[PDB]
Amino acid sequence: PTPVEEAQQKTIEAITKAINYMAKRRIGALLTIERDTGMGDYIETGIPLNAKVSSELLINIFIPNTPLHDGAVIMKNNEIAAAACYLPLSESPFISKELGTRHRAAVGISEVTDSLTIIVSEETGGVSVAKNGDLHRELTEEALKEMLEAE
Amino acid sequence: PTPVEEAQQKTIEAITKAINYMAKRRIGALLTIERDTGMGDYIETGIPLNAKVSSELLINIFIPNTPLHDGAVIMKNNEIAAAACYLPLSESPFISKELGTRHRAAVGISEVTDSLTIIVSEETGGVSVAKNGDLHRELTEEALKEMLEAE
Ligand SMILES: C[C@H](O)c1ccc([N+](=O)[O-])cc1
Ligand SMILES: [Mg+2]
Repeated sequence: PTPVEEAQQKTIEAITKAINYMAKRRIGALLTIERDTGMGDYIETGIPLNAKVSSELLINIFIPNTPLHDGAVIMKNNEIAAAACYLPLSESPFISKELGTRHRAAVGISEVTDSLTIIVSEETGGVSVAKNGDLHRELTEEALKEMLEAE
Repeated sequence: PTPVEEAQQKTIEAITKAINYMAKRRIGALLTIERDTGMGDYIETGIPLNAKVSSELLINIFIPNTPLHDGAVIMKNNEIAAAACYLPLSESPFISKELGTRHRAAVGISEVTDSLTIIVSEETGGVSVAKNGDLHRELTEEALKEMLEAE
């Protein structure tokens, strides 16, 4: 296991712990992981953090009615690059009509990048992932873990 | 002004905007600024961030009942080094008796370092600063600004 691989495992553990905490409490969240398509244009719309990842910071960011909670967190590798970021809204007809702006923003960025976006619904606590224009809903903890390890 | 001078003033504005936000809402806070005495031993007790300063991130860290709100933020080299850090509690018999652990921790670190620590009381929203073993209480925004500019 190289340092790079161990660091990736720590980041996935941090992300999965934060998502699970937020799902249980119905804390809405929108977390985009940059991949090979650069997302600088969207990172620059938010508040710069350039912070080391932790489950604790991810949770603190999304607490309702706080300065950082509204908009997307964008991660670059093992860092939280910015919070409260703008993402474009998808007009796909395959987004469940009951879903709100977080899910439409997630699918939107997924249509113009190869990023992976995780959404927690503030209505149900359900966890979904947007990738390549598709939204995959109602994920188990195990399924989320898988998708991140494969990414 | 020089890039170093403009960066210092931005940081002072970010700090004062956050302190004022938390004073109004009586959100307890503990923010230590490292000076010439290195504080690595204390930084290592918290959650690593190495994040850029913003008023928004400072506010989000100290939201009550969150992972990061318990303990001190330590700033170093114009970044937020870590949150939820341990600081030593003063045994000084000359701290106002109505004050609790946040203020004793601020005075305590100020007895063994040249650091400047800002405290917001969760009981009153009063703002105070610890330096050289003394606590300066009931500060206005202008008074805090002057201390930060003097530092
Ligand atoms: C930022 C500054 O220290 C300060 C801001 C606001 C208050 N107050 O509402 O009383 C006190 C002190
Ligand atoms: Mg299903």
